[PDB]
Amino acid sequence: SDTTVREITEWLYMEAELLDAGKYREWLALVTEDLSYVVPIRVTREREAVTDVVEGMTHMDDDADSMEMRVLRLETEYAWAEDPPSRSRHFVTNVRVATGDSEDEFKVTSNLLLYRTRGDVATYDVLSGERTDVLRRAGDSFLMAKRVVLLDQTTIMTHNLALIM
Amino acid sequence: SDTTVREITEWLYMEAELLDAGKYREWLALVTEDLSYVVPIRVTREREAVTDVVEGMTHMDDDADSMEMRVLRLETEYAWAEDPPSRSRHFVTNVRVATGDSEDEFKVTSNLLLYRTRGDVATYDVLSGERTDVLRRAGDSFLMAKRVVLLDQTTIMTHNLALIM
Amino acid sequence: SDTTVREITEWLYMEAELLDAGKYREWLALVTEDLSYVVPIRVTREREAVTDVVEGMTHMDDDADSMEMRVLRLETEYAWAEDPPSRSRHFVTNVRVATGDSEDEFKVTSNLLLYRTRGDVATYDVLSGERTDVLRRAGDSFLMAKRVVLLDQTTIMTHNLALIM
Amino acid sequence: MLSNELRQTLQKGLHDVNSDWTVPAAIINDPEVHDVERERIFGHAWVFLAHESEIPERGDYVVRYISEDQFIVCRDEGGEIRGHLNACRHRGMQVCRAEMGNTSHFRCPYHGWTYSNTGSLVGVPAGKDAYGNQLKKSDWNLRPMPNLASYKGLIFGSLDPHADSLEDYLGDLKFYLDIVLDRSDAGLQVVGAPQRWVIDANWKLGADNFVGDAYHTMMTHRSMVELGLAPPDPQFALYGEHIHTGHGHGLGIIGPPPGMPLPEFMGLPENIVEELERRLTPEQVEIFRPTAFIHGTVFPNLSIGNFLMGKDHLSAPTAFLTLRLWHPLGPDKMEVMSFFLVEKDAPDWFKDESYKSYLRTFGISGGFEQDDAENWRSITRVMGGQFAKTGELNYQMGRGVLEPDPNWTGPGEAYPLDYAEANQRNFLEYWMQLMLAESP
Amino acid sequence: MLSNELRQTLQKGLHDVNSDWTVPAAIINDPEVHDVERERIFGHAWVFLAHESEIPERGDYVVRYISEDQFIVCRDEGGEIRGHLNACRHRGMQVCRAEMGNTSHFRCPYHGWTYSNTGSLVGVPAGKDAYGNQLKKSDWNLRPMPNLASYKGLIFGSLDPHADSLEDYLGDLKFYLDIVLDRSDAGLQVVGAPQRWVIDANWKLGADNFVGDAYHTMMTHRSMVELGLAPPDPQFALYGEHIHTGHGHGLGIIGPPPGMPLPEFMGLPENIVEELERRLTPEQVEIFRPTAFIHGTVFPNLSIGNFLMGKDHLSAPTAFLTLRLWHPLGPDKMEVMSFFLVEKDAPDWFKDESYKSYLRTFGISGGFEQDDAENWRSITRVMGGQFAKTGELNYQMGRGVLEPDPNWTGPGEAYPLDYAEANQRNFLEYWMQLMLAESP
Amino acid sequence: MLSNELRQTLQKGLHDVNSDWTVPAAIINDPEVHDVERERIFGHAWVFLAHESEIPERGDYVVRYISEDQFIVCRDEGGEIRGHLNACRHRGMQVCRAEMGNTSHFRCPYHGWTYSNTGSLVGVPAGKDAYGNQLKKSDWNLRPMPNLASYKGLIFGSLDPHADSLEDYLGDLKFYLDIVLDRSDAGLQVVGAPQRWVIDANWKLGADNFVGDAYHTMMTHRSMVELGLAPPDPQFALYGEHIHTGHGHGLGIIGPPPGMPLPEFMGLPENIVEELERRLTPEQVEIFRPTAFIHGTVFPNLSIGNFLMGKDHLSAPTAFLTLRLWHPLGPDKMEVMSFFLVEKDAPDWFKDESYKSYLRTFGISGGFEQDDAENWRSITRVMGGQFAKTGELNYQMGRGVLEPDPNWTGPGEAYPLDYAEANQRNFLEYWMQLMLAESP
Ligand SMILES: c1ccc2[nH]ccc2c1
Ligand SMILES: c1ccc2[nH]ccc2c1
Ligand SMILES: c1ccc2[nH]ccc2c1
Ligand code: FES
Ligand code: FES
Ligand code: FES
Ligand SMILES: [Fe+3]
Ligand SMILES: [Fe+3]
Ligand SMILES: [Fe+3]
Repeated sequence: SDTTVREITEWLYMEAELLDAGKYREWLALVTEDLSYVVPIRVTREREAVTDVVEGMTHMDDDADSMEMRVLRLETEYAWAEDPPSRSRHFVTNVRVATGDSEDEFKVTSNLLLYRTRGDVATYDVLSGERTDVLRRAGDSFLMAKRVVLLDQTTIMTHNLALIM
Repeated sequence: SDTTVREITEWLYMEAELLDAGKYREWLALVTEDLSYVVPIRVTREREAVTDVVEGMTHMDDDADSMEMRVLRLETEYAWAEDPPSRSRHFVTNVRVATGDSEDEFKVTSNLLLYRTRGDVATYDVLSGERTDVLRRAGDSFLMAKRVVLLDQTTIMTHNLALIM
Repeated sequence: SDTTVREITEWLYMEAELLDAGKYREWLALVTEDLSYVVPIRVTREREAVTDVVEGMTHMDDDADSMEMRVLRLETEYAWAEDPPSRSRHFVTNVRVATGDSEDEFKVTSNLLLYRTRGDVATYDVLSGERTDVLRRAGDSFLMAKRVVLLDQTTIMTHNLALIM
Repeated sequence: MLSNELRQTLQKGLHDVNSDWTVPAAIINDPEVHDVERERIFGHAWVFLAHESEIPERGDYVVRYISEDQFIVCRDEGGEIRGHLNACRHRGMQVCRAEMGNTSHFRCPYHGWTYSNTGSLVGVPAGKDAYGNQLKKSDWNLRPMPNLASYKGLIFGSLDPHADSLEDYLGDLKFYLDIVLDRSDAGLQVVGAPQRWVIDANWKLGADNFVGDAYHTMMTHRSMVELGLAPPDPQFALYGEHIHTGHGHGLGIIGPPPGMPLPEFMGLPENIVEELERRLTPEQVEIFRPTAFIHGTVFPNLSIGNFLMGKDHLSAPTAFLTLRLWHPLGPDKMEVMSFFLVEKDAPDWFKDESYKSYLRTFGISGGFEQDDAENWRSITRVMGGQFAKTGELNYQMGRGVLEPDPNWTGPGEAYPLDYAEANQRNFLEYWMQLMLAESP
Repeated sequence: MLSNELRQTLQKGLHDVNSDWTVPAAIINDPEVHDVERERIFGHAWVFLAHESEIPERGDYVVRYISEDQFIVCRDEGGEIRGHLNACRHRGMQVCRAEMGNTSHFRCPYHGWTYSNTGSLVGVPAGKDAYGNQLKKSDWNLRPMPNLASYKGLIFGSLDPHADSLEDYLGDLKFYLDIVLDRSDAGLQVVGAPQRWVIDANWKLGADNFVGDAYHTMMTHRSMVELGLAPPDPQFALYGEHIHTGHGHGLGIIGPPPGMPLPEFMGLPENIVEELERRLTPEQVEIFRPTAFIHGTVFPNLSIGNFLMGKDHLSAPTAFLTLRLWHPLGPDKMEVMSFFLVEKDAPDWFKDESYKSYLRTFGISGGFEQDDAENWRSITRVMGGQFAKTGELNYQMGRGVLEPDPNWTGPGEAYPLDYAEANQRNFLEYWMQLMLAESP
Repeated sequence: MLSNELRQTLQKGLHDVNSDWTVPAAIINDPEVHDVERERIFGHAWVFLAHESEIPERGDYVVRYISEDQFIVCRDEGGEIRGHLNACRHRGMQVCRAEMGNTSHFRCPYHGWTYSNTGSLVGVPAGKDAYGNQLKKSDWNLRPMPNLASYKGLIFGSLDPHADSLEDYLGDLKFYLDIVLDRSDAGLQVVGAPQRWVIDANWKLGADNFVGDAYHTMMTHRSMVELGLAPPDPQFALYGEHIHTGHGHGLGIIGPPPGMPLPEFMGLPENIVEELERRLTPEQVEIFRPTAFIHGTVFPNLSIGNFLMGKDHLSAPTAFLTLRLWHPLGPDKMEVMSFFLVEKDAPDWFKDESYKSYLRTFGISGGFEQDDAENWRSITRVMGGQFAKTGELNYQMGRGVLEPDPNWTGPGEAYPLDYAEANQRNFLEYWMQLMLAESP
């Protein structure tokens, strides 16, 4: 690819920079009208078994309307889960860019280490996962058509998933 | 930018490589005579409120003389806080290079996850923050004019800030 | 180097992608018949003292035959230490590529943060280290001649080293 | 070991729960309360484990808990429901280290003792060589969960062998469980797997929330009231009912205002309201005809939620069922295990629409439940200091106004509105009764 | 609930602290000592919370602690200082989840109970609808901190309502607090916010360090002796004074050698030494004329540091004030909350220079304090095994040499040098007296 | 402090360990058991610390533990072995913060008290200035490890001054320790440093494994049976011997089948079997001639492993010695400290080959031990709930078949196979005896 790597990689850093800054509405300018943002459930199974990932159920399964509600909720001044806001850092590493099912689409895989902290108590949360995105072209930048955050946990180590990954 | 990205990015990895290797004196050859290395204090406030960051007070606010004292201290053989030295890893991720206020200056933003360990006990510390640098040109490499390590914590989860970030 | 950076970097991400996916046999197609995969032991010593790293003893010291045994063990259906498999994430950051002792060899240094989780319990393990590799050229890709995983711990914070780093 | 100070404050509370209508705050975040609660409440009461539709065929198992105790809940090769303790008889290793699956046998990794999913030890490696056939297998089978029973799908378990049968324990609540579980011929189904996550909040706070807290909808879920996903009328719960039973149980039913027209029954598919009209008592159907929210807890830590709610700010509401465990991890920690159930014979369109109403409102990432988890986790924080544990929780809503409903057509003590805390007081009363009980 | 073994070793210690001049080592890292300490020391003593200059205008609040108890410390709309407990009266939720701010009201997120910053419950949602006006608000206001009082700016708090007034509790120390707090007309100010961080060390070790440990300057802060930031003369503390009061307090004053000339007063601005000459007792001014370091603790866990020190290896020393809390998180954990105070009317140049002397020497990243935190955290580690808790801490400095100063012009028991540990022994004596006290 | 419930279940177990041949399961993961165990077992028994070859020259030290207590184990400048407590006499700071090294003196960082590696305090900064020479140094030396003794290299330590000499404590086991430690003139050597890592498993489970668990080789190490690194014959242990002593010790010897030819002695170098033939009792050599696996524990938490095993699936087996500590960190945590020893005078080729047989099989990344760590860590998990602690561990192997060997030529109670659990039962019996002991 090259230079599309430089451009997708810097998109993923700008997306993270918006998310850790609390600018969710500005983040929503990314994403596509047919967005699919899903966070699968995982369960401990043996190596033999076909798969780890639960089918039919999810931690978060948004389209663009439902994702717009999620941001709409946070723009209200009664979003207690985040109204003294979290301190998050999205650590986007291991970026792997590869061509898409169509032209101008790219399957963009990253490793995420989300670091979450909540107000003055001396504890922190760490979510580790792998996002598998589909970045469409839109103008001289990209738009997110789909994301699958597959976390490295079965029992999730945060009290809620109020942060976008 | 390009290629200036490749050069600032590998600067930031070499800087980290010097810091995790204990070579603080060698690190001080970077930094500028008008250096400003600051680590702001943060408090939980609501989304509404203007800002998170405390004004007037800091965790660390060094210029070049004060920073030279900090390295001078560690070159002595009675720097107990680090004389059986820590094991640190500076995880520099999400590097975003952008043009400066002047020519030959660049605003260099990275995400840091500092991992700290101290001698045989089965515990570790993790500092997570975002450094906002200003890298000047000096010859065929760069020199650091300013850094602002803004950590994702209000109550700091380490017993002291004896490591440079 | 350049472009060899883009290629070694994406090698290290693909290697990680194979390791977190449990494809250890496929990973063994990398590595070289004179492979040396070593994980040194560390002890707290003072700054003065010559070195941190224990000589003569190791946490893991494989050549290609011994490494093939390690993958062979996991391909059997009685590898209890991993047979309900771990969830791991290999966070490869701070990649520094530099020319080798020979031609077509490169000394490839990365920072690793291994995140490990084991089945339903609400606890996680984190290994932090620095790998110093030697990547040989083989065709239009690379092969791993040697690795030294030097972890930032003296007392290791996992119950066993059943995961390749 | 109840200490002298805890006994005294439990007794003072048992007095105040019916007279002052408050409860001692020391009961939320105490290491001492928690350890006593391990035996007194969770060591006797009927705790939920799995739903029968999680394990349909032979061999299917799930690994579930009563407090720290890990139990394989499975359907053995003879077809029956079993609840084995997940600890080998030899040296006490986990015979099963997955959380879900399907297996005929359970081979223990340590020495090799193979168990059927039936429970009985079938094979000991080196029978002649080591033991010389002198090992009697029948005496070394996976400890059966002392008391095991299901109610219309719901597999409850109890650690006390001399405890009331599960049917007696649920008692008059069975009437209300039925309107939620017994609506269709094919039964309810658990879709996929529960969401399992860790809140840093004492379990009783979530359990307290579902028994009868509709009052909170307006402040904590104010964000959702603004988006049109929660009832905008500040007196929406007043069109409701406040029922409770003995054994600490209790629920709350809310329907729509007299004018506001909402489909009869929660808008459930044409094909299942036909089945519910004949499957449920003629009275039960009339209670369910207008209802739009049903929220309750089946004592210890299982809560039911049957809410008519929207999947986003632009969609009409559709109904969803959710069962959830407030699993106690410590004094200031729980693990939510939130299930989502739907009628088997319901159309795929409704199965899909009902699941998106659950997801976007309740569960780990819900717009409703994420604010609930922030409130509970903060109550627990502050309720962990000594000056705070001195104070008291106020449950005085309705004092000198709560008149039992003469017109109510179902069992238990009902009140003719949903702004009440008589459910939560009764829940804590049984909590306290079981706490002090020197003899079960 | 003060076990038999702990009572005995506390009594044996109370005997040894004045006779052998040692203290039992079991008092540093014990889970049992800690829990008893929660009630005995922190449940009665006067703990520091905020400085009045942190909350100047109406509405301004800070959230501060006595042990695990979280208290809003604020200036209500009437102008007065309030210390509310940060737990709602309804279900005990955090009414405020920031650590600092300015608000007129405190709306509780759970159900909506709005409180004034005054304390009194002003609004209950659904007053008529839920409670039917039968809710009396006046009885459900934010629990006032039992005892609340300020001393020359310092807002102290106590959990015991039958305890000595703050003025009586400080007692004869007030004389020395004055030379630090009462120097100027406009008062002292806390700049910005405290540094808050977590050391893995028992709190008493930092508290022990400030009461009278100038002796340590030379080995632990040897790094700084080599750079010229610490006094190079091995007997620098000998030109000093070792004062203590009852109630465990105590301090230590060091000035420069007879020859060595240092500006009168710590070199404080011309305009504030003019104000300090008239504001303080003619005797107090003469004690402060030569001084260069004042280090003490106001019993439980508040420590004062007034040190004349340099901002780096090339700058002349400038004075700084610091108040710090050694907040107890557990047996082997504390949270330092280190404040920096400067006179309001001091020039901006001195305000900036004084702040950089603090930063580079004390606080989280200081060259001095970072070594202090390493020593405390390592004492705690090893003092956590059984064979170690058997031993004893040695406080024998001056045994058969300490003669009280006949020439000292201030209250309390003074000694004519700063190489002594009579301050630290008295600190632990009061610690032990409070520990055993069956009745306060 | 044994509580009433724990005393009763310990007594019930002491009864069952010889009669029913079971043991109460409550002894694996209890916070109460663990605290009692701290004094009763580790506060009295003889715990291993270091090997004399880790500290060959003068000044060499290692930092080792008895439970939470940190001890410098070193060779002072006079040549002798010292075991100092690693806590200063002044304020109890770590006088040494490395884990290994070589130093003549130990300067404490806090105040400066310098100690010789000999133990005695040699220098107190400000002797005249602070203390006025009134400080007697001799009374303030690093507390000597109450009881310190070595056995043929093995530096054991004990916290009880009135306890049996290390020689008497080992008792009849000395006979078997010899065949492992006393084989060559120059002695055994610890190579490099131990692997130190954290398993989340109670320590007794590893200790229980080595005393006499060869039975497990086949299921848990089945992976290794398939690769040809473990004995393929399901009755390979039957050609073995099940020895134990008093004081809880015990081991297990396995040799090859009558047909299968393996080199005499473990294939040890020509030059060391010559030295072992004359160094050991003529009987001892005959026990060692056929042996291929020796596995045992020296009571508390030290385990020996002398296994003839391959470095990979394509190499012929070579012998390796390993000592390992199961250091107790908490009820459900231990820290393995696994050493690897080899004869000093053994050829480099064998030193290298022996080390690779250890690495690839046992230790942190071994193909064998990594499965052992998974089994122990899972037993501990499930053995941490109340219904599980109610059950019992089964130790019934051989009940009504175990006949002591009349033909055995070594001390202690031997059985003529290795498929037995009479070692493990005796290990737990001594464990329980020490537990109940009101007087040592
Ligand atoms: C809507 C209405 C009332 C309720 N009680 C508990 C949850 C819930 C949702
Ligand atoms: C300088 C001199 C003496 C001291 N005592 C405590 C801190 C401090 C600094
Ligand atoms: C091989 C044979 C028997 C054993 N007992 C313990 C470890 C071990 C290895
Ligand atoms: S503990 Fe299960 S077979 Fe041994
Ligand atoms: S908990 Fe504060 S309003 Fe109910
Ligand atoms: S504590 Fe060691 S010198 Fe003071
Ligand atoms: Fe809610
Ligand atoms: Fe100091
Ligand atoms: Fe084994």
